[PDB]
Amino acid sequence: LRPSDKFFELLGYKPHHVQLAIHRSTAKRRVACLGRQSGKSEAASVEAVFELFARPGSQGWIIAPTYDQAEIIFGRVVEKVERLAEVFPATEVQLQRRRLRLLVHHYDRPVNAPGAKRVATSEFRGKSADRPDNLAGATLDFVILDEAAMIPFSVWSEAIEPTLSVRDGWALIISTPKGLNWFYEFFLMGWRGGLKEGIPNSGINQTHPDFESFHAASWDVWPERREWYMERRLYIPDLEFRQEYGAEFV
Repeated sequence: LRPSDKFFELLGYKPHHVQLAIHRSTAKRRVACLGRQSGKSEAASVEAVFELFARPGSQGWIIAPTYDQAEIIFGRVVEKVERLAEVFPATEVQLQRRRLRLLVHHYDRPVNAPGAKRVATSEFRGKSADRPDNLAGATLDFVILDEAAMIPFSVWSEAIEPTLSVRDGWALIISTPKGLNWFYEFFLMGWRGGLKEGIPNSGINQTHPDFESFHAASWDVWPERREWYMERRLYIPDLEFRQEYGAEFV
């Protein structure tokens, strides 16, 4: 199952075309190469909230290059989780902000009723690629990689991938591109939108069935902001413009 329109209305969430494309995908590896202001954080956070409530017991991580970057999405998951638990009487939220750890306990009846027994607990943690030591494994049903192109591949291949494969969990791998590194390879394994400027080997690339890839420049999400973006090229180095806004692999 995936999050529905009904679930989006519970969240007060109105996704755009790109976000929606991501939510409708069932690929176990989703790779999103998007420009700034694409809505990446929200769509990621919405995915985490769903798992926690719809798959009681599920365990997931969000990891970013730094604890400060991870705190963004984690914070949005907290708001949504705590608010949403109001319409799920048989849940109770527990938070440890300092450890970036969020617990959703599920009960065999409404929490405010006598005799309430704790059946399952869902867990969500924030993690940092620059704190490898705190990446002691856990059995993950899901994981979000934020600014993935700036996370060393080793963190994926050694600390994340293997645990996912255990419970056959999914990964949402998001970034603005940072040249032709591992993130670009992964993007290409899922790219089915044919030839496109900014994406080398597109249109002749192979794809893996478990991979689905999404692409959007900032001005694709915000067309009315295109001119502004373009006029920033006057004081933004060209390569920074092509990547952060144009979402180009360079």
